[PDB]
Amino acid sequence: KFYVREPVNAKPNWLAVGLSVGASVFMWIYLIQTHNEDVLEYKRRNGL
Amino acid sequence: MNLYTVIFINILLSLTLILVAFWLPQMNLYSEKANPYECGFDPTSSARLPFSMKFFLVAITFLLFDLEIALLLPLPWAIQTIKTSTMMIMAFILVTILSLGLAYEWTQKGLEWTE
Amino acid sequence: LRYGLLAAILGDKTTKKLHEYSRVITVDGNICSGKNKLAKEIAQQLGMKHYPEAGIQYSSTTTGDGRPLDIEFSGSCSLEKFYDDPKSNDGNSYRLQSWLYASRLLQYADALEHLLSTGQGVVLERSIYSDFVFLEAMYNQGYIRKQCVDHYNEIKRLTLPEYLPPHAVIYIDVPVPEVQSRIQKKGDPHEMKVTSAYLQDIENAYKKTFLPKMSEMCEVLVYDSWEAEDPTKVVEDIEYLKYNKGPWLKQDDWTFHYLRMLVQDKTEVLNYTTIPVYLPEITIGAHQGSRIYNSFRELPGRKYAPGYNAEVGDKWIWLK
Amino acid sequence: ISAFLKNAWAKEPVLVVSFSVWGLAIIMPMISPYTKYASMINKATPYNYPVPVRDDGNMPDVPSHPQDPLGPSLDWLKNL
Amino acid sequence: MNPITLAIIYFTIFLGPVITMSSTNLMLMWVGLEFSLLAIIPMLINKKNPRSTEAATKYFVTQATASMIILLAIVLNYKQLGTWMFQQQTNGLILNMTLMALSMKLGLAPFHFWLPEVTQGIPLHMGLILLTWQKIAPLSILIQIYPLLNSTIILMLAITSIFMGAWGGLNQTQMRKIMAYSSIAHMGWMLAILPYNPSLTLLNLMIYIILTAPMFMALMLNNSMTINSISLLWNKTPAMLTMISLMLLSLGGLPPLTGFLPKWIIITELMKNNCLIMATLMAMMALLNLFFYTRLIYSTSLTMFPTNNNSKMMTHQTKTKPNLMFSTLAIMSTMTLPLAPQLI
Amino acid sequence: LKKTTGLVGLAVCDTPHERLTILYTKTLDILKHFPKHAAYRKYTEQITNEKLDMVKAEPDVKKLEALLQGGEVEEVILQAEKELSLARKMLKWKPWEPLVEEPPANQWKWPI
Amino acid sequence: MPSTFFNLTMAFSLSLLGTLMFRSHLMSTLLCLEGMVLSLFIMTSVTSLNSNSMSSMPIPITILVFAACEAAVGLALLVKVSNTYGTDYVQNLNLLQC
Repeated sequence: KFYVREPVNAKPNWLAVGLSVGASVFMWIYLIQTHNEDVLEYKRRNGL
Repeated sequence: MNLYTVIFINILLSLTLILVAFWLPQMNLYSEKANPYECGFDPTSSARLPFSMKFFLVAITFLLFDLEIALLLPLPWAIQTIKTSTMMIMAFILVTILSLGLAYEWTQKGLEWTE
Repeated sequence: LRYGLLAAILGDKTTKKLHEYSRVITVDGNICSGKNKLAKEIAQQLGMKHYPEAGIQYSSTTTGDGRPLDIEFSGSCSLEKFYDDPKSNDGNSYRLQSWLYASRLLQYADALEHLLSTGQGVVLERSIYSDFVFLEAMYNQGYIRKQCVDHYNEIKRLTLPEYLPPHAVIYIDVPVPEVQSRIQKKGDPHEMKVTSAYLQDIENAYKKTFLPKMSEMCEVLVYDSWEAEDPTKVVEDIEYLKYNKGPWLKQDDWTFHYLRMLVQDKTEVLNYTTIPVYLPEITIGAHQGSRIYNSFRELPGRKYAPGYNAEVGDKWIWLK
Repeated sequence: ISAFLKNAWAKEPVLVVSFSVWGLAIIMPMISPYTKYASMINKATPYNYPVPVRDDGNMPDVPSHPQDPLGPSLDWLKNL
Repeated sequence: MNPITLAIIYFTIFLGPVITMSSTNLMLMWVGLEFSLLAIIPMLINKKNPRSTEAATKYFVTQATASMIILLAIVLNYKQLGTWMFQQQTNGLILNMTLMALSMKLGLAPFHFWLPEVTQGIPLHMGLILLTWQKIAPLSILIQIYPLLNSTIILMLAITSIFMGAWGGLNQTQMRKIMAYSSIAHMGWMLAILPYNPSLTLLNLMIYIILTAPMFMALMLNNSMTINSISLLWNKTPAMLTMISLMLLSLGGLPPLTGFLPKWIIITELMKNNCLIMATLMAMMALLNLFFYTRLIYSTSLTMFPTNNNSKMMTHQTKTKPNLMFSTLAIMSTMTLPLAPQLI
Repeated sequence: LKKTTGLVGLAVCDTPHERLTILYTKTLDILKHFPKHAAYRKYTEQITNEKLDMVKAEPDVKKLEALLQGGEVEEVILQAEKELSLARKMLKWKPWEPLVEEPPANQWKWPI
Repeated sequence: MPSTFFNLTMAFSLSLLGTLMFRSHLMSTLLCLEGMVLSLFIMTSVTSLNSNSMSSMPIPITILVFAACEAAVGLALLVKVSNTYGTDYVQNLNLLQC
């Protein structure tokens, strides 16, 4: 309503927002799973 | 030896013809005769001035195509190989690459002479 | 998806959009000649977009809220002050002329972008090609200095050669006595102060430097006032103009692409108008510059990027 | 686009023939049934001496004489 | 350039150094060098103005001569050892010729004169490519033969490069020339530790690239090709002043910033190898660089030079140029000293 | 629509009637600025009015050409443009004025 | 073999000297580069033939391929220089001193 030329970023790029949030969630989930698996493997290799 | 002999004999025959041509005829020398030729009127400028080339791009393309011939010439020996599949794939790829280069120049108007 | 190499590859080619009336038509003439009416009628009849002559406030009107801004933000120049005291001492004359050239360059970028993006032609009143007549009149009348003229020429040399010229130029020739009479009839208290020598210098520039130069590359149409009236005749001339001249013939998709990329970034367009040549008439100075810059950034709808000003109603900021 | 292929044949036959021969050169080796013998003959051609192997009793398939039944046979080339 | 040409030239530019880095054959390393040299020239001469053509010709002549010297070394080694690779028994003169030719390609002093001019003559993004990507291929060959190089030759080249870069950067008002002389200085540092620990040469290369690419991006943001041009940043794009200051100080090598770590670790290794005099001279003369960076910081961030009236129209417009890469690389180049042990 | 004019360098117009009306109207408008007694004004107005009436009367291009007796409609358009430019030049030449100067006594006497 | 290789090395050195010391013509320097390439090609060919290393005979031809590409690029640059200045004199190519 305000800008004569409608701003290039008038609305969120919903594809970009969804992909970024999903990528962050996947990164965190994978990181935690990898940490747990690495701890388990380390203990198994070293005999607890 | 049989090749050096014949080449030297040809060179000597040509040189003897030149020597006869220059030392047989009666010669009368003067500036008007020895001046450069140009349809009966004196040249207005030296012939050593730059002489623009309108096919320079096609010349520098001819260089690369000549090297392509260099790469293609060993084919008679190449076809004598047990890896005929590899040799065929390579020959086809090389020829198609050459064709694509020629086609790209053609479309971009490199084969057209400059004006 | 902003325009780029990806968009050009996927489509959005200029040559595809260009049509018969995808032209650039520039109306020229001395002060008070009918340029506005002629351009409006040409645009309305041919379907092209009318671009009112770039002024001191073109940039402010084209960016942000669209409202005019304070002159401290819009150039610290005044046409009324120019007419009242042409030979000022704060360099209002050259400041105004350089600002107007920059505004005209920005408007020409906008017009070229519109034409190349949509294929619809544009009708402009004067342009960066004819802007120099006012500067030459100023210098001839002594309103500016040779250094100012050199600076203007340098910026023009840096900026103008990068854009295509107008397809057609339409010059309305009206003599200086009639220009003066029309100015008096309009009755602008400040414009009326213009001397006749200044108008004669503008006409001399138009007829000596502009028209012969533009005849080399564009299609030129010179009209008297009695022909400029009844704009339908001018449109009928344009409709049968044949363009077989100029740089517009040697362009192709991958030249329009790069011209569009240049003209699409308004920052790059004005990059060279701001070269650090320390001409007193144009140099600001750190204290005033910082004051004005902060005051400007404190304006509504100007603190942040266009889509990020919650004060003016922008929404969804946290997800943008 | 048979109409376009046709116009090309009418106005620029040389390029049509060039591309046709290009395609045929690519295709024929795959279709042909004699492509297998092209490398078999090259293998058959003996440019180097066939060095004999030392017999040890664990070599029932490699012959002992040039005229023995065992070993590779070139009758496939003799009647190709 | 149209898309086909852009693709086919950028692929060649990328492939040259990849072929050199992956090749086991000296001839194929040379082939990669030739790929780079041939593919970059059109991008240098793309704009087609007398300066562009001059820069392209200078680059071509210099780099072709250097490539021919390298090929001479390769061919002589082939003649000597019947192999396409330098061995422990390769001749000292062959290795010295290879080192000198590769230093000419890189731009190390005294083979440095061409570099600032070619950098001046080309657009900023091409300068970025030339000063970052094109250094990898010549350095890979040296890193492969680091047990064979001559310490005396390399240290003479290194100290000469440090001195000449430090003195050249002082006299320059041109940002591209300043970048070129910074490149010369950092390459001197990189080559100083090659005979001893090429891992530190790679570390210095990485930190130099991570600092230089953002500097060139910031320059490109407004085409600031001069000190006066960059001084108008406080009006045209104020937000970049802090990062520009920090990046310049890191390039200089002030301790707290990441750019310190290369110099510090290189001095440590040189001292371990008992290279006290050269290390001291290098670390001492690497302060002229801090001086002519602090001059830039004064002109850009710690003062306010006069501005133009037209820059208000600049202020009016909206800008979208800085990528996501600028912030990442600038932060990584300035605020990474705490993670020093991981880098080494 | 004519595929070609018979003349090299002369393209075929797709709006012959509109173009002819435009050019004839322009010629009449410019002639309005001539002095009333200018014989060029009078005669050119006669010719242009006749040709414009023919154009208005005849829609078909072939029969319009037959009426105009000027070859091809493209040639008629070319002649209209030439007439307009000539009118512009005459408006400055002012040839209706009295003889600029008489000849000498026997400048045109032949046989001498 | 030994004398031949010494002569080839000296010929390459002469070509390198001709390259390093300019003489007001870019074409002449390009020709000196070509001479260096020719000397190197002969050296590689002689070495391969003397060693009977048939598998290394591809390399001499690749040398020529890449030298020809470089020569073509150099000639294109010469065309550009001649367009810009009217001659191939290297004296003109000095705008980047400042």
